[PDB]
Amino acid sequence: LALSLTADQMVSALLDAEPPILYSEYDPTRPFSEASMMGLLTNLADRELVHMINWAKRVPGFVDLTLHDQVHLLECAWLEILMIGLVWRSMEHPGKLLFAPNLLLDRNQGKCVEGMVEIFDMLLATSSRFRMMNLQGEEFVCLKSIILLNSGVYTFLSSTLKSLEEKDHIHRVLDKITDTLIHLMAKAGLTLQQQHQRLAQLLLILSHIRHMSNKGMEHLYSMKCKNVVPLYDLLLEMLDAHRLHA
Amino acid sequence: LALSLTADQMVSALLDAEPPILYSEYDPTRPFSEASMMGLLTNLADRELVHMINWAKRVPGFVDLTLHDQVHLLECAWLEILMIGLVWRSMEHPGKLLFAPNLLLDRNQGKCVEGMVEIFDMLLATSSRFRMMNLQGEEFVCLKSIILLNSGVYTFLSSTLKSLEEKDHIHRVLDKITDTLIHLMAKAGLTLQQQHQRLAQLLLILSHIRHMSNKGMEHLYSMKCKNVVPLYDLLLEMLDAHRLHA
Ligand SMILES: CC/C(=C(\c1ccc(O)cc1)c1ccc(OCCN(C)C)cc1)c1ccccc1
Ligand SMILES: CC/C(=C(\c1ccc(O)cc1)c1ccc(OCCN(C)C)cc1)c1ccccc1
Repeated sequence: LALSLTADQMVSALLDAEPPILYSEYDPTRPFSEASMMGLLTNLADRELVHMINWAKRVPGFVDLTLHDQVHLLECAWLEILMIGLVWRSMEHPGKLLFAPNLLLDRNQGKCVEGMVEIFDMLLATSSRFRMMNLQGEEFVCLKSIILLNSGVYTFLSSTLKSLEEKDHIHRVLDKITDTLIHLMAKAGLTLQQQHQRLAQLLLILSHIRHMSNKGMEHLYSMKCKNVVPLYDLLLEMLDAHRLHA
Repeated sequence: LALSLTADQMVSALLDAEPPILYSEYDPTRPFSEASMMGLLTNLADRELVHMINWAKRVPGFVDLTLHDQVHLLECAWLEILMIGLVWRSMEHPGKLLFAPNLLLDRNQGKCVEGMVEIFDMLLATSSRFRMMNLQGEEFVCLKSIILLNSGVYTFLSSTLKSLEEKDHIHRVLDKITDTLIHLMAKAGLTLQQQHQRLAQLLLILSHIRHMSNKGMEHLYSMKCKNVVPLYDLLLEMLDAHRLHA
């Protein structure tokens, strides 16, 4: 039961579920000018998605939900989740975005990546904010978890009895993550006021991540494929797994 | 000095700055089928904007900022501010959106308003959430203020000394509003844990309001005018006021 976990149990659970940092797929020995930035990012995102699924399934309370709800939450939050991870790893690289350990781009270079005319600078600003706030890994994982659960909680299908139970559960887990964040801050020696203030500062950044995701999706949709299986179905295929590999 | 205000002083200040509820402009005696929903909403929004300016100038700390920064914050947050007001007044009208006291539309009716294919339902969901949470007016005004100050704090021009001072001031005011929200909750008899949890629940709703604003702007831009003075300049004209009427 995810609702019985203690703060320390929540943090350890989340830290343990952290996905790996992937590398971009390209010939390091071959010219950089040849590669396509969007092709590289698209390929990176596609590989990260599989791992994101694995991660989501390990976020306490997520698997307690229905398959359809798990799919909806991920379809809503996937890009925000990729972006917050990106901002996090770019924290110690002022002026640059570490898309991957072998793919670090600066402002000027960004000016040439399609669909990033506005968001590159927004992402840098967010990374800078995390740096000023001295965001901790324990805090980062709670935030990423909040995004996954909060993403599409208010865009759910209907109001069936099961749907009401689902929403309630999500809000209870979210409440548990808030408690965890406060605990982490209390442990760090922050005063009560400093605790409330930091919690708020952190949650307000999530509105900026949503903004960046919306702007990114606007571009991705403006170059949408044709007869390509919908994200929903791909997520479903990956989420709707059997236990034959148990 | 807005930074010296007490919680009770902050709330009274915000409540006092509340803008009036405007009416839609149309012949109540004439057929409804004749009017254009987007024309009505556009005309309503335009009139609300002037009053929003007046309101912003009365949000503690806002006028301490530069004119250019005041304009940037409003250009980023204006639609979120209109939307949160809309959700707030539709709170006691399940299944309907009270665009104005003389303009209440239900789901089915929304299905016919351009640009609202997705956001109508999202707005209803938000109103429903506020209802379940039993959101208070004192809380609502703090939230609207947070939107105004948080909106474009991370999309500011450069990093000049003045810009760094500006950002710091905004974050200090935001911190003061957080304290105010916690105070309001403590006064309502909520426990410390219930306080942190509610603060988080309220701030997470702001990410959904940002989402709705982005979707709305997507449509508005898809029907953008030509030789029409940019929003920035209109906001500037309204904000850059003289004191000859003092
Ligand atoms: C911010 C970089 C980025 C992507 C990205 C972000 C973080 C990360 O870890 C990896 C990639 C990005 C780019 C493309 C993309 O494609 C997904 C859609 N495919 C399935 C067609 C996803 C993310 C992007 C998104 C929208 C527009 C421009 C760039
Ligand atoms: C949600 C209703 C709405 C508007 C609205 C919201 C709250 C409120 O109090 C009043 C209106 C809306 C519609 C049009 C609009 O136009 C502004 C641009 N003009 C200057 C060209 C602004 C808001 C809207 C926005 C985008 C798409 C579809 C509808």
